[PDB]
Amino acid sequence: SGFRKMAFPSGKVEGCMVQVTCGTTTLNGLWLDDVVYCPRHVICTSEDMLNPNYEDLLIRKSNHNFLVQAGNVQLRVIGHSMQNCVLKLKVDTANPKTPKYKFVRIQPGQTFSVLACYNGSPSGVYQCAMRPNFTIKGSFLNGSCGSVGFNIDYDCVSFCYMHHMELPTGVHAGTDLEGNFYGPFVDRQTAQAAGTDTTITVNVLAWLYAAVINGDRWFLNRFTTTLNDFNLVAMKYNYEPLTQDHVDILGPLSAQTGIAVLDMCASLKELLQNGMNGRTILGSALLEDEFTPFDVVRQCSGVTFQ
Amino acid sequence: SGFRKMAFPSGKVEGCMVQVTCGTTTLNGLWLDDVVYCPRHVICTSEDMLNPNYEDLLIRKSNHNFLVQAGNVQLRVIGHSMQNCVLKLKVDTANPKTPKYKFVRIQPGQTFSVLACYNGSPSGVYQCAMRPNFTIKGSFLNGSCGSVGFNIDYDCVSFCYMHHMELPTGVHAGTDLEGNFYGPFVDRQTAQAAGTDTTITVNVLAWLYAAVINGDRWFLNRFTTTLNDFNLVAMKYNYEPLTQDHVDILGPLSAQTGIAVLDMCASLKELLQNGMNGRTILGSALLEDEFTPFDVVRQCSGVTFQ
Ligand SMILES: O=Cc1ccc(N2CCN(C(=O)C3=NC(=O)NC(=O)C3)CC2)cc1Cl
Ligand SMILES: O=Cc1ccc(N2CCN(C(=O)C3=NC(=O)NC(=O)C3)CC2)cc1Cl
Repeated sequence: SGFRKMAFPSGKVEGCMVQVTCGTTTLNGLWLDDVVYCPRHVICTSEDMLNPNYEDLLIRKSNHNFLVQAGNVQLRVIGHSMQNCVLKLKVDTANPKTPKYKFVRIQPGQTFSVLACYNGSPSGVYQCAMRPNFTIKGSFLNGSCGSVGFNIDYDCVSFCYMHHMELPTGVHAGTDLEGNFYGPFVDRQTAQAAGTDTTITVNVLAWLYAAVINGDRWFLNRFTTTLNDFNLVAMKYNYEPLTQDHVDILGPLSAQTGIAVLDMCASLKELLQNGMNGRTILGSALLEDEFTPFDVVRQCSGVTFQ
Repeated sequence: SGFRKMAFPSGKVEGCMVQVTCGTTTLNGLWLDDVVYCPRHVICTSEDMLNPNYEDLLIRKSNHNFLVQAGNVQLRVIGHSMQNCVLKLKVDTANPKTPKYKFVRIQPGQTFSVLACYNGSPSGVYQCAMRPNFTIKGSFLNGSCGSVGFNIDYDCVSFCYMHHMELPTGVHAGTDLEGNFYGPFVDRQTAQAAGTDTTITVNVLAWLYAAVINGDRWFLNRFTTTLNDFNLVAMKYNYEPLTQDHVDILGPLSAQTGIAVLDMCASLKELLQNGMNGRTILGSALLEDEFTPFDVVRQCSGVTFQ
C-alpha cells in the first residue's frame, strides 16, 4: 500500500553526466557513445544572451575552446556541430557506461524523471509532468542547464528533456534531445511568457483510482454522467477535455476497482462543483494531476526494470 | 507587385522521392544518403490498423519484405529499424542527388511547402501553415502518405513534415522527420479529433502590411492601441494573443511602410468589430493568416536561393 511521487532509478543516467566548459561558462552535458550533448547557449557570453547569432558564435570557436570533464578524466574534443538548439561535441573516447537508449519527444500530460546536476555531478532526482503549456514545474538553480529528463522502459533509457532555461514565472523550459524546444520558446534571455496552463484531467482520474485502491472512498457516489456532460463542466474549471482514448487508457484501473470511468467522472464533477470540504485524498487537499494512468499501474501493480 | 500563395521550388526534393512497398501496401519514401524514411504504418495490414503493435509487426519482417523503387531502379534493402513513428530503411546505394539538408521541427504559425506525391512520383506543390492545433489544411488523396514538407534556406533543404494520415474533419496530421507527431495524435486508424483552431494574429498583420505595400490602404486609420487593449479584443474573436516578440518580428515591415505595428493593430481591431463591408484585401474577402512576416518580406523584397 501507499502512494508516493516516485522517480525512476537514476543509476544508468548518472554515468552519462559530464561537465562542459566553454570560456567562463560551465554547464552539464550528456555523454553517450562518443558524443556529448549540451545546450548551445554554452557558447554565449553576457554580450550575446539578449540576441545571440549562434552560427557566427560557433564558427569563431575551435575544438580546444571546449573543456569536457567526466569527473577527473578530461575528454578530448575532436569535433563539434550544432543540431537545432543542442551542441554536439564529438570526443575521442566512447562512454563505456553508455546504456541502451533512445531519443523520444513526449506529449503534454506525460511524466518523466529529472536528474538535476551541477558541474557534471548528480544532485537529486524528482518526478514531474510536461504541462499543457509545454513548461515543467521543476526545481533548478544556477548551473543546472544540461540536466536531462528520462523514462526507463525495460532496460532502455528514453531521453525526453534537456534543461535550457527558467522563465520569469519560475517555471522551466527546454528541448528534446534533437534540440527542438518544447513550446514556443527560444534560447535567448528575453522576456518570454508561457500560455495559460490547464489541469490534466485523465491524470486526475488516474489519481482518484489510486486513492480507491489505497482505501480513500469518501468521494465516490452512485451517479453516472456522459462524456459530453462531464466535458461541459470540465471546460468551466480549466480542465482538459476527456476523450474516448482517455477512457480506454483508464481501462485497467476501472477493471481493478470495478468502478466505471464515467462513474468516476461523476465523482470528479462533484469535487469540482463543491470542493473537498476540508477532507483529503491520498494526503492532499488539492486534486493532483501529475500521475499518468501508467504511473498508477506501475506503483499499484509493481513493475520493475532491468 | 502582386502577392501569391508561393511555394518553394521543389527540384531538390523531387530527386529524393521513392516508392516503398511492403506487402500489398505502397506509399512514398524519402531517400537521403543511403537511408529511406517512410511512415511506419506501411507495415500494417487491414487487421492491424485499429490497434497496431509495431514492435511485433516489425520483428516479423525481413529486409526482403520491403520493395523500394526509385523510378525504374530498384533499391536493395540491407537493413531496417524504427525511430518513433518513422521507419528507416538502409539501402545499398546512396542517393547521388542528396542535397544539403537538415531535420527541423517547426512551430505553429510557421509555413512550409508540401510536395504531394503518389507512387513515389511528385504530383504538385503547395504552401500551407502549421495550425495552432498542430494540424495542417492540406490536399491529399489515397496514396499520399510519406509526402514531405520543407523549407529552403540558402542551399539547404530543411525537412519539417512527413504526412501520415487524414483526420475525420478532413485536416491532416503527421510527424517531423525524427518520427515525432505534431500534436496529440497517434498512428492508429481510430477516431481522433483536433483541438479548436485559432487565427494566427502575427500572420494576419504581416498580410495587412503586404496589402499596404501593394496599394490596398482603405482599412487604415489614424488610431493607435496598446498591446493589452488589442489582445483583449483578439481573445474574443479566437485570435492568438500578440507578444512583444511578434511586434519585433514585424519591424522590417513597419519600417518599409512607415506604419507602426500598434497602428496596424488598431486597423485590425476595427476589421474584427465591423467586418470588411463587402470590400476585399489583396483579392480576399477574409483575413488571411497563412503568410508569415518572413514570407511577406521574401515576396515583397525578392530573396532567391542557391
Ligand atoms: O544566450 C542564451 C542564454 C544564456 C544563458 C542562459 N542561462 C544559463 C544560466 N542559467 C541557469 O543556470 C539557471 N538558473 C536558474 O535560476 N534556473 C534555471 O532553471 C537555470 C539561466 C539560463 C539562458 C540562455 Cl537562453
Ligand atoms: O495502421 C495505421 C494506419 C494505416 C493506414 C493509414 N492510412 C494510409 C492510407 N491513407 C491515405 O493514403 C490517405 N488518404 C486520404 O484520403 N487522405 C490522406 O491524407 C491520406 C489513409 C491513412 C493510416 C494509419 Cl494511422
